Amino acid sequence: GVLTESNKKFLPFQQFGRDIADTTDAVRDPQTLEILDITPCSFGGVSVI
Amino acid sequence: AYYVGYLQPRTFLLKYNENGTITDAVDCALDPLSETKCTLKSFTVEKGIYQTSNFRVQPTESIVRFPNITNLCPFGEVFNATRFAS
Amino acid sequence: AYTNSFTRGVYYPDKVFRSSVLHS
Ligand SMILES: *[C@@H]1O[C@H](CO)[C@@H](O)[C@H](O)[C@H]1NC(C)=O
Ligand SMILES: *[C@@H]1O[C@H](CO)[C@@H](O)[C@H](O)[C@H]1NC(C)=O
Repeated sequence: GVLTESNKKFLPFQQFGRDIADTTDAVRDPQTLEILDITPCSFGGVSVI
Repeated sequence: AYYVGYLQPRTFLLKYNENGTITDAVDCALDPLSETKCTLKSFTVEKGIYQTSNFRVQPTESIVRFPNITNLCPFGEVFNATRFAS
Repeated sequence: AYTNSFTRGVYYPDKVFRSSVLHS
């Protein structure tokens, strides 16, 4: 995926997050201890005209 | 003065706030309304009728039966006989 | 003496962040 500076705040005991069906939307790195959000990079279909 | 309670294996429905904290919870085997909320997976229910679970009568004991008589067998005349061979 | 615990005794069952999600 593509990492971005997350805006949501974590309580001091979580490690990551998800929204629906184990889709990990956030994570904290084990060294800098900064909260990052994860979203997939763009994909789609191709059509010929 | 202190209070002491106990824990049992129940099921709970938790409503997470936008900031991430838990703001409301619903027990799942407290009231029929609780089961309705669990099955609907929501904290609010509108008018209507909803199927929540199933009712099954469980068996009480077991019974085994077999032919009335028992065909009897010569052990009584083989063991308790008058004379045996050499 | 006995008392009714109204709705207390709820904690965070896991260490996973969530937001605006109804989870069972
Ligand atoms: C890991 O070590 C680096 C420097 O060695 C430090 O800047 C960082 O805060 C440390 N992180 C943790 C989680 O210990
Ligand atoms: C979430 O936290 C922020 C920062 O403390 C606060 O301003 C906001 O009111 C909170 N939102 C709720 C719904 O409590």
